[PDB]
Formats: sequence, structure tokens, C-alpha cells
Amino acid sequence: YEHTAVMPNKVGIPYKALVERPGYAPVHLQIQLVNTRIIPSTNLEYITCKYKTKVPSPVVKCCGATQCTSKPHPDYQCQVFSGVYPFMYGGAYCFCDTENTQMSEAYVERSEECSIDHAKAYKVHTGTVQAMVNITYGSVSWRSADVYVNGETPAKIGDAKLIIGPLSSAWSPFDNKVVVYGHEVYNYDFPEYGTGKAGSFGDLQSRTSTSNDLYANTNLKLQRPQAGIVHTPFTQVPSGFERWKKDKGAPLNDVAPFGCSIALEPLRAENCAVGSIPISIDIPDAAFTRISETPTVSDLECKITECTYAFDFGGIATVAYKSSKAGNCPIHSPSGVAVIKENDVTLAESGSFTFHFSTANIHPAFKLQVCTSAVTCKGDCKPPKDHIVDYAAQHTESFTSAISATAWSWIKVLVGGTSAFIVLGLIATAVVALVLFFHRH
Amino acid sequence: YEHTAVMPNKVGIPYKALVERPGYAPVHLQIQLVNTRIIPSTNLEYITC
Ligand SMILES: *[C@@H]1O[C@H](CO)[C@@H](O)[C@H](O)[C@H]1NC(C)=O
Repeated sequence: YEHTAVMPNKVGIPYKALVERPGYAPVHLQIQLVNTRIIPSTNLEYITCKYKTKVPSPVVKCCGATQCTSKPHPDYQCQVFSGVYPFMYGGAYCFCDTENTQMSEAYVERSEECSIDHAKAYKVHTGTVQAMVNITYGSVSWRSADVYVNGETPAKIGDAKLIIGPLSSAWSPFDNKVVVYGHEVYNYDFPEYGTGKAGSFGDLQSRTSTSNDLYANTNLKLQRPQAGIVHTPFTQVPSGFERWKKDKGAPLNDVAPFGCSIALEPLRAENCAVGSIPISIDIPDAAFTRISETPTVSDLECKITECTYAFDFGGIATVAYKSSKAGNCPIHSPSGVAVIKENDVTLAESGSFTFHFSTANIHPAFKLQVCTSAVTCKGDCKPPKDHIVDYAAQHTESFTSAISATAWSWIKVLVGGTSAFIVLGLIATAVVALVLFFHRH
Repeated sequence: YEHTAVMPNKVGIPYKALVERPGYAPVHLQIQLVNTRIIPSTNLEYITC
């Protein structure tokens, strides 16, 4: 039997319902999400890391001159400094005082740290949404499986065929561009490959961490060597990767809405409490029992003995009953007013049973379904003591949940007073108009 | 669970109350004063004899 419904996209809060099959006693169904994962499709754009400046030995040409040539090296620089007179431990290196030339070379390459300390720039698009579900039905204990939240791929869980519909919202915490550094994800609009600027995040860009083609854009300028010293001085803008690491700011892990948790393998947002999830589960036929084969429950009376509209199961109720065959009986509240903790109870020939529930309503009024029967529970609830709790609420608050009987009385008095007073004016007008008409006639 | 109340300043007369904690059965509480002492601060001015 196929049961179709919509459950909220809340991890850790179970969805409870009764599977009502004509001719068979209702079968209690419970579906709980273990986790929800939004797995976008990612494409690695390039890898950024701190640059290393490689400086080959300068060519010191005594009594002559040399000329620089271009080379296929990232940010390659070459400048010929004429009129050098270098000295070393062995004295004057060259004889000629002026016809003396030093050729300096420098180029940028990936630092050794780039193998471990680097940022990955990813292009992010929409993708698969997956979830893990925990399901029970009838006497069958908990079963779980990983399913695709797409509304097309069925999953076999405990011989039950479950279809999970697409999320009601396409919202995702990742922008079209993300930067993955370590365990953190940043919604950073990184510059495109080949357009990075010196001192900024993209100053050094590589398609892969092992790529032989490196793009480097730093103001690498060769400076004239100091008088008499053989060295290759240079000026360069500080690495933009270190600057970004200082200014990277708050990662998406800390600012993602809806409490999403960000994971990197694969990149995904977990447990985002967004929208609702349509579902469809086919309960095995063997799980259903005929009405005449189940105990019949009658003479139901529900008394709420305690109630607090706390996030936990702060309510307690006692249900008196009479039943035949003294068997087990599913318990469920189809109304959203209160969520019942117990799923089923053991019934005797006569007696009473208790159950716990959580509700936000100051005056709960909900229908409790007892296998083949139903009863209405009413009561009053006190405010909770704890201002702050470390656990999510088990119930859903409604617009009218906070309206007390006193507030309803005042609302009825105000609305009825104004309505009746206006109606009085209208009736008086019609009556006097008719009186004038009969004055003429 | 904190229970707050006002008891009379009487010695030998116990204060009785039920500590009602939401969701738990009430716990009987009995507070009795054995003695009360007002101990002012004193400065010896002088000794006469
Ligand atoms: C399903 O819920 C039951 C509750 O007793 C728990 O023992 C089980 O571990 C849950 N399933 C998963 C996959 O965590």
C-alpha cells in the first residue's frame, strides 16, 4: 500500500503518521531523517598558493657585454646591468672597470608548501541532493538506507519501497564561486585564470598542483646589484595568498544559514533545515491486519494530567479505555497540535494507559487516534521554566498557539461588540426608513 | 531546581511546602529555624569599675 505525504526537512525530528488501508487496521509509520546533504557539482578552476622566487646565478661578463633573451618562465625577468665591478674573497673579479656587465635573471615558481598549503578555486553548479532515512513500520524495527532526494529513484528499505521527492526549495549555501582552503569553504569571487593581480588572491594561479604551466603576476623587478657585490637583488609585491590568508575573513562554515554544516569530501552542505520533502512509501501487504483481526477499542476518555509547552515532551496524559482481545494498539495524533512520544501501547480488557506529548498550544485540543477508534484530549499548559535549552523543539508552533482563553474572550468581546454596535446602527436606519415609508403610505 | 518562598521569622515553627517541578512528582520540603542571632558590630569605648 502506497502512502503519500509531505514531511518537513528537519534532521533528528521524526515524521509520524498512520497508514490507513481500507479493510485493514492502520499501520503506524515513522520516518526520520538521519542526515541531509546538498552535493553541488564542482569544477576545479585553478590552485592558488604562495609563490617562490627562483634566481639563477647571474652571468658576470668581464671586459664585455651580454644580452638578455626571453624564456618561457612565469613572470620571467632579465636585465643587463652594465658597468659593474664586483669583488669576491679572491679580490677584484674583473679587470675592466667600465666595459663590465652583469646579467641578472629571476622567475616565479610554486613554493614547496604549495603541495600542502594551497587554496582550491571551484566553480559550483547545482547538483544531486542526498539524504539518509531511518524508517519503521508496524512490528518491523528500524531500517535505514541512503536515498536520492529527486522524486524518481526508489529505495528498498526493509522490503518497503521509498520514494523521496525533491526539496521544496532549491536554495543552496554555495555561490557560483567558492574557495576551498583546508577544511573551510569561502564564498569568494576569485579572479578568473590568467587575470590575477599582484598582491591579490589570484597573483599565482595553477590549473593543478602538478601543472607544468604556471601563471604568475607579481611586480618582479630586478634591481641593480650593489657596488662591488655579486648578487641578484629584486623587488616583488608580497604574496597575495598570505595576504588573503590574513584577510580571508569568516568562512562559509561559520555564516551558512539554516545551520548548514560544510564538508569537503565531496564538497557539500549538510543538515540544511530548508523547506519540506514530499515522500511516498509502499508498505508491505504482510504488515497489515484486518479490522476483525485486531482489538476493538471503545469507551475512550482522555485526561491531561500535566502539561507545559516546553520544547521537550513536557505533557503527560491518561487515557481510560475498554477493549476486546486485549492486544497491542497503535497510538497517533493526526492533528499538528501535539506530537505523541509513544508509538503504540498494550491494551487490556479494561483499564487506562498514559502517553507523553509536546505542544506549543497554551490550551491543547487534539484528536488522538487509537487503533480503529479516536478520542479528543483537552487541557491547559503552563509556561516552561528554562529560558534557553540545548535541544530543538519537538513541536511546531502555530499562529493561534499562544492565544489563551482569556485572549480569545477579549477578541470575541471586541469583535462582537463592534459588529453588534454597527449592526444595531444599520437595523435602526432600515427600521426608521420603513417607518417613514409607512408615514407616507 | 530552585524553590523560592517567604517563611515567617519564627523559631521552632517549621515551614512546609511542596516543590513542584514540571514533569516530576512534587518533593516535600521542610525548613525549620533552630535559632536566629542578630550579631551587631561593637567597639569598646572604655571600661568602668
Ligand atoms: C534509527 O533509530 C534507532 C532508534 O533506536 C537507532 O538505534 C538507529 O541507530 C537509527 N538509525 C541510524 C542509521 O542511525
